[PDB]
Amino acid sequence: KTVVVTTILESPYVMMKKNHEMLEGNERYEGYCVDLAAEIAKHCGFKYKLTIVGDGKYGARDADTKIWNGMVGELVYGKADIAIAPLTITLVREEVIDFSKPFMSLGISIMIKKGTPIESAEDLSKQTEIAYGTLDSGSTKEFFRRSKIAVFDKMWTYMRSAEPSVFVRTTAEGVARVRKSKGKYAYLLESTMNEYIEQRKPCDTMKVGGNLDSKGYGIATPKGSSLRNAVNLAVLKLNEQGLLDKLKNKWWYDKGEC
Amino acid sequence: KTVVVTTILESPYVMMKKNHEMLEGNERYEGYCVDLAAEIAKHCGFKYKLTIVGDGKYGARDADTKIWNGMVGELVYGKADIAIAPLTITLVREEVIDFSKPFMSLGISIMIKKGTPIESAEDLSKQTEIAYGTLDSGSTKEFFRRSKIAVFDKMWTYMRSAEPSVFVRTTAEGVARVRKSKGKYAYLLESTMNEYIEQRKPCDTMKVGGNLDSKGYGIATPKGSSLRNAVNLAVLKLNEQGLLDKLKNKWWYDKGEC
Ligand SMILES: CC(C)(C)c1ccc(C2=CC=CN3CCS(=O)(=O)N=C23)cc1
Ligand SMILES: N[C@@H](CCC(=O)O)C(=O)O
Ligand SMILES: N[C@@H](CCC(=O)O)C(=O)O
Repeated sequence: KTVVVTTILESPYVMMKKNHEMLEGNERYEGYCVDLAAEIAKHCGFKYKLTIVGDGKYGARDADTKIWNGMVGELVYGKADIAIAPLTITLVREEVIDFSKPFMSLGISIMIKKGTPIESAEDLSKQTEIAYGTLDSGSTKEFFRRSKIAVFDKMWTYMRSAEPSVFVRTTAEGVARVRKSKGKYAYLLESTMNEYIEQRKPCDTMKVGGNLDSKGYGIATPKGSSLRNAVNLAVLKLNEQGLLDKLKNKWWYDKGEC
Repeated sequence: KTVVVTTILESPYVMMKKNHEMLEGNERYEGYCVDLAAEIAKHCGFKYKLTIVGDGKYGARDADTKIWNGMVGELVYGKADIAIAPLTITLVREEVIDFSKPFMSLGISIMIKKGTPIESAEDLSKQTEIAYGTLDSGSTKEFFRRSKIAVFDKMWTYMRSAEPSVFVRTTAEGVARVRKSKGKYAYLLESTMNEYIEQRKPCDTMKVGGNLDSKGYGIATPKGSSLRNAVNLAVLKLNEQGLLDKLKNKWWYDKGEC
């Protein structure tokens, strides 16, 4: 049986090939997670179909309806068999889906337009001239909503009521808002994506300060999946071979434009 | 029932208190993993007994007998219920025990005596004047034994036949060898331990170069354990609260002395 993979268009994890219009099926896509999916499938002995999550989201439980959206919802409601994506391992997600051991580390980080007078989360929290926000329906927004740490809770109180809205629907939208806001918007996003974007033309953004937390991305399966064990061992093998490190270098720094 | 915890004397994870002779049971010990054990036990609702692994080893399958030693052996053969220690998550261990998601990240790293003319693994591999080695019966030795990467395989070929032996029984022994060898021994160990020792008097050692790999420590349970799920969720909760970060700062840098 074909394993249905849910994933998300997020550079450099999954991207449309320039010539995608000329291609069919899995061959339309390229990136770190496209390469990882091929390796996991080879090691576990399955055939698969890459599908892009219909709503373009990572996944959160909707405030009103209590229904999971994004890739998490695709797994919870039986629409996909596995998620191979930069999907953060969290407690509330582990209650409803399984994760492999992590394939990549990350932490929440700050993106600024170059020259913005901000060095830290504390700096952001102590001012309002420079607006700041996060992606909707993902782990970064939930980090601020749940944090008991004074600085991060102060940031949440500001973000949740800021006008106009500081939240964005996609990473690309956060990046565009940093680039177009003349230093007046800073974006909170994962260090992996921040570091990729810092390498991309026109190299007008950068990561500042330390990471706010430390966590990982994992390959997720629905509870009860027969794939769980083999997928986990395959991630460990690919790490131990240095293949995950090779893929990070390939997609972050061999594509590097500054 | 009392949960029997296997752990290892490895600073700053588990250390004898200065006044341990005056104390009984769990109260004899202090450190990051002592604090972590108390938190995991509280969150999972169990009472526990800290025990120090009899052979002082992390764990490997003996070449001759194929019997697991160290903390891994304590779990495999039913002597302990859980390992709470800086125990690296590896494929061959995941086949025989379970691990939580990681509670800390690390990579293999190089420790030198200050002023040693070495900056990288490649530098070590291209010379023999400065001897270099690893801990026995752990994940670092196995990394070199199994590596297909040219520089690391060259290092393995040298280490496995070097005279006198470059391998040590405990981290303390590797550190002592670096300190007493006047620059003529470099020690390959995890970045966590390397960074701790760089802060300790007399501040005569340091970490050089990048990490050789990227991996994690996990809390381990024997296959079939009823503790597996609750332990994993407790690690995720402690991470999400910032408690793991607080404990790292407590044991590495709040008592650090350079
Ligand atoms: C949550 C923290 C503690 C920050 C963490 C620790 C380690 C990793 C990790 C990164 C890359 C590869 N691997 C291999 C599987 S692993 O050993 O389970 N962990 C990793 C990620 C996050
Ligand atoms: N990796 C995140 C999405 C990005 C973010 O929230 O910053 C998730 O799995 O929700
Ligand atoms: N953490 C390692 C021990 C230290 C090392 O091998 O450098 C293990 O679990 O085997």
